[PDB]
Amino acid sequence: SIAQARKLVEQLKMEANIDRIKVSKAAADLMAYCEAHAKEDPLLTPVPASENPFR
Amino acid sequence: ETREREVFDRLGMIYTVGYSVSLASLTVAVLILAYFRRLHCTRNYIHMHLFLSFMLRAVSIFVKDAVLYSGYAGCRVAVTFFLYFLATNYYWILVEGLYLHSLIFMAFFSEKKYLWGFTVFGWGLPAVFVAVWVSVRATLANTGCWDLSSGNKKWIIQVPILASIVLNFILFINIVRVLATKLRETTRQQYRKLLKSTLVLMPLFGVHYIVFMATPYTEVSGTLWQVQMHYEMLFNSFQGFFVAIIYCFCNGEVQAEIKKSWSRWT
Amino acid sequence: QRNEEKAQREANKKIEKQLQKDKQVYRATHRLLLLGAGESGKNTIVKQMRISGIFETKFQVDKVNFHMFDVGAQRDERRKWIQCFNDVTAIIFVVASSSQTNRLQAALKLFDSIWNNKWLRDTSVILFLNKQDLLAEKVLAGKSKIEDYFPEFARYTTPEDATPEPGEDPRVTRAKYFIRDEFLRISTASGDGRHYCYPHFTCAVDTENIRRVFNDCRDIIQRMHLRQYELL
Amino acid sequence: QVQLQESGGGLVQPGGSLRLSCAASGFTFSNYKMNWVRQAPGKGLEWVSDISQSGASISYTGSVKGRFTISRDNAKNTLYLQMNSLKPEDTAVYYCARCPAPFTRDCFDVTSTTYAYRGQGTQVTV
Amino acid sequence: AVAEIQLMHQRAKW
Amino acid sequence: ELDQLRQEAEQLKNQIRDARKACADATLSQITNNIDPVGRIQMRTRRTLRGHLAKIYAMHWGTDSRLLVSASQDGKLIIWDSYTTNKVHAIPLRSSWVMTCAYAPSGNYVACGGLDNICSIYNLKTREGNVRVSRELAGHTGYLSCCRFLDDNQIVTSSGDTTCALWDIETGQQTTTFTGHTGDVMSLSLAPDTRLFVSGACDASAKLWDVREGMCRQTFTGHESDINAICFFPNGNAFATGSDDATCRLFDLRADQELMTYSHDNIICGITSVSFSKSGRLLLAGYDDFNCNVWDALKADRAGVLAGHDNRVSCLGVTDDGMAVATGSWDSFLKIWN
Repeated sequence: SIAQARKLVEQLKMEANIDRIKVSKAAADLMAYCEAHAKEDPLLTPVPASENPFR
Repeated sequence: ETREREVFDRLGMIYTVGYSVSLASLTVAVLILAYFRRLHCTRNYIHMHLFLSFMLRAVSIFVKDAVLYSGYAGCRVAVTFFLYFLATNYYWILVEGLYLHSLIFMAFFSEKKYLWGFTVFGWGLPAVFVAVWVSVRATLANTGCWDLSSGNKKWIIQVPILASIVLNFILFINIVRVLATKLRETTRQQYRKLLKSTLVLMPLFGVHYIVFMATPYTEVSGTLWQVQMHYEMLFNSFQGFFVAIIYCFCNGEVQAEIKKSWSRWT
Repeated sequence: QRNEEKAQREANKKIEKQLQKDKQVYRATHRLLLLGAGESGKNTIVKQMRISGIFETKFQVDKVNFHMFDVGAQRDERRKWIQCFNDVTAIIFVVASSSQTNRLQAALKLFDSIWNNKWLRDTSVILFLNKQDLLAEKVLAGKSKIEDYFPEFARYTTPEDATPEPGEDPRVTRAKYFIRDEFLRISTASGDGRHYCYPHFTCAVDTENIRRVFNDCRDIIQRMHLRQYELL
Repeated sequence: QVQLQESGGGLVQPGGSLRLSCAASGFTFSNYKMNWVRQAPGKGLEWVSDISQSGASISYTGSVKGRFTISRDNAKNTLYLQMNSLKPEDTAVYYCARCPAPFTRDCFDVTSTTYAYRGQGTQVTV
Repeated sequence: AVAEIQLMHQRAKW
Repeated sequence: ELDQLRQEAEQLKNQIRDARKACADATLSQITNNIDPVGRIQMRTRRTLRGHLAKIYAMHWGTDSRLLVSASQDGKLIIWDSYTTNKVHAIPLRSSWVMTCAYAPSGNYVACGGLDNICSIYNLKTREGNVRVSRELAGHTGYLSCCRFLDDNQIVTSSGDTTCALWDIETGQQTTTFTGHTGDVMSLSLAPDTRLFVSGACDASAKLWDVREGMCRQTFTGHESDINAICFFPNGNAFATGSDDATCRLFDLRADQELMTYSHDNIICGITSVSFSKSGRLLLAGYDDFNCNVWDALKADRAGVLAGHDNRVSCLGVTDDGMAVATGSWDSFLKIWN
């Protein structure tokens, strides 16, 4: 149990050492990706029967 | 002697109404069974065959009434088809009993070994003895519409049918026996459920025949003849209706399919 | 492209005939999940029926194939892989009857969790109490004292239908049927008729065992058939 | 993160009474079933008691019936084990365990050696 | 005997 | 000292929680407030793939977006040409208890695993043309719940022994091991660059692992019960998880915290499979209630329902080109959806 606790403490130390960007920045990046790739999404924007391979 | 004419007319009306309702319900039921792909199963295949046999019985009885009661070849083939589509219905009720008996009392059923055998039995043994009767009638009597009876030729079709009434009774009670054991090895609820199972198995196994199975050719004038004819006409005409109600319309799986289809369509 | 379509359809048909044969074989064999603790005598049962992350034992009784799975080399957290065995015909359960301050309580909780699990709520269980000789030895020696590990033993009386074995002491019969009645108290509660249980008093080296599961499996099959006709 | 922090365990004279408490965080307390398990010195994990989602359904292990009482407080998201008539064999580490899924009847694995949603436990010495 | 058949025969005779 | 380590761990957890609270200056709902809702996504079944006998436990699409492998616990891997529904391969398995399948990115191989704790790699392009076990990777001490190829010689697997393992198929030896989960790893997903991968476990947590180094970079918490499925958002800087608490949750790797949650009162059954659409705007989650929901990943509003399965939906897959969805189910049918 001592080794497992030491490993957990080390992992928590490494996790606390990392830096985190602001949530607004990440949300903006996800929104930007969605806007840039919306027109490449047949599921979101249905394809016509000619293009639809499962017609 | 218009009294027997009125009696025959009343019989005609009662089984005409019964067979009309039964044919409508069975057509709806068979369309429902064939439509849903999930329901495709050995039990439902045999039920579809049974429904088809009931439909053919009803339509053949109507055709016989139109051709015969509204000695050429057309009248004779109408009578032959009436007898054949009666015997096929009896043997498909027997096949119902045989398959339900095989699922339980045979330790582990094998579909490929017997399904084609059951189908050919139910559609062909009636065909075999109807063909034998037709050949004997054409060789030895060959008179009229074959509507009239000629000595003991009639039994060639009637005796094999009655046996299917015998055996399918022996099956019925035996199944009603084993369910009891299934209800024993696992009170008011126990016997109530056994009674419910017997009542719902009543129309599929065609047990109501056994009451008047052994009665010989009774004289038309007589209370026994009247009760036998009216009871059998009514029960036989509405047996297809009862079977369709119980095994398609009241079936839990079929109702679930219908409700899911309706919900998804909405 | 029609040549490629023809080749693909030929491959599909050659696959489909083999799938028909494999379906014939698959439907003709019954899958049994054999589950029980390490000292429950389960391995002795496997040895009798015979004479890696899972062990498969194929055996044949009355020309009928059974496929019994002894799930070794797995962790004790069963809540995930147990869901694999929802399509088995029967989960054979082996309980250390005469046995962690309370091992039989843990076995009862395992049976309860199996019974109430939403995927196993349709799968039936065969129940083996595989410590009958040891139970007799313990209760006859007076070392049982079950009325403190299970207080219900202070008031439980043998049910009238519980026929004791010939030459068997009343204490042995009462203890074994008390264990059976605990498992039945779990099983009959919220059973709902969708799945059933078959409590059997077994020894580790009984030759009857391969028969018992048979007479259980067959019964299960029949009930499933009677469930399809809305008879049960 | 699913956290179950217990308190109240400690040395007590035989025949005494002791209230183990369990503070739960990181999940909706009312949706899951709850269980008290114990680990005796040198022994494996032993199931002691459980209480359902609503708190109406209660079960105990045979060895503790009439002595220990389980309860849940949903408004305070806590679990209680009131122990009475304590015995020397009741000395053990007591863990406040949880069922692995909500609205669900099966409580599988609460006594596993490496169970996940189980508290650190408090030691009770009698 | 058989209901439908016996009825048809007696209809025939009469 | 164990008590000192526990105190330090608690302090570190509190510091992590405070850092995450500090970074959460705005919510995704507020950020996506100006984005119009997608409306109702009416998908319909275009193909139904029949042939499996037992419950289908996994599937995986091909990189051509046309062929796909499906594993059923009858002891079969069936490779479907989803366009024509004609089976290409029907591979019988040595062990019938298969819990996962993978299709190689080049299409030359498939993989499967399960209760035998062994990963079997099947070569689809043998000299004779048949399909035989090219490699048998043994060494896990628990059932194999997921496996994903990195290439033709390396495969990452997740097992019920709470650890993941990167295997070198040529030699059969474990190249790397990932430890730190306290419950069984139920799913894994490779990043688009395949340099990191997220694994959700039965500890109600996901972990981001660096394949090159073997260390767990980040641990994401917030789910309440066992996580059954996990997948990256297409940009590689976020991912989604479905759990037994009947809620989906989208996390991001750079804020190290939950972004947003997809839940509904009418849903009480857990999620067995998740998968994003090509743009990531739709999150598709398969449920125990035999349905599969389509969530607006930015508004959390449920945009569609893929009803039509007769039993538990066990596996999902969105094609690499995003044309079609495919859902396997315990009723032994795969359904393709558009």
